[PDB]
Amino acid sequence: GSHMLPKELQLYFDKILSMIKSDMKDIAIECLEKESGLQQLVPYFIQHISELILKSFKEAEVLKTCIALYFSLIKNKHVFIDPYLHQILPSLLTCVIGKSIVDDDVRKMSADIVKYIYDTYSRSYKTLAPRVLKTLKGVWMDPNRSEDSQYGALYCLSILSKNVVNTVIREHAEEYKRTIGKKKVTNLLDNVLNV
Repeated sequence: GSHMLPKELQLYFDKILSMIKSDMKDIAIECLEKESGLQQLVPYFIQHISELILKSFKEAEVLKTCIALYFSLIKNKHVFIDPYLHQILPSLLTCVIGKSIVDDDVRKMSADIVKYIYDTYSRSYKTLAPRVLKTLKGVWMDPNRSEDSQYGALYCLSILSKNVVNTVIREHAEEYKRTIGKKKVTNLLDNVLNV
């Protein structure tokens, strides 16, 4: 727990978190991409940020800051992110598919980070791509899921690769249209399949 960190590291950790909901959010995003010596804080930042996303479904600007903080830690040349991708990915996927999110820009922004992880790490870590594809195809094809959830799931699938569009999307398009057919989803589907 963060209460067990050396004093100076807990104070820095608390300072960054306090900047998320403030006019200094952009400085916090820069700090997490550029600062050295943050490795010990990494699991705690991910744990707090994941918890904050669950509490912030109706705060689009807070969700965007959370997604940007994850990307900063992923890009930080002074951090080793690989052991934490298993915790970041489901939190980003909650922003893509979450039922309580009202902003499409949040879903797309998070989907862009999922794509970066997919492109960067799927060939290194075998379980990564199957887990991501299973979650997304599951949400898109679920008749109980909302229009916005299915849209986020399809948008994310659509940007991963041409092979995902051709395997996953092309294979299930007719079943989606026949059995669910939510207009916002079918509109996206028609645009994806024309390319």
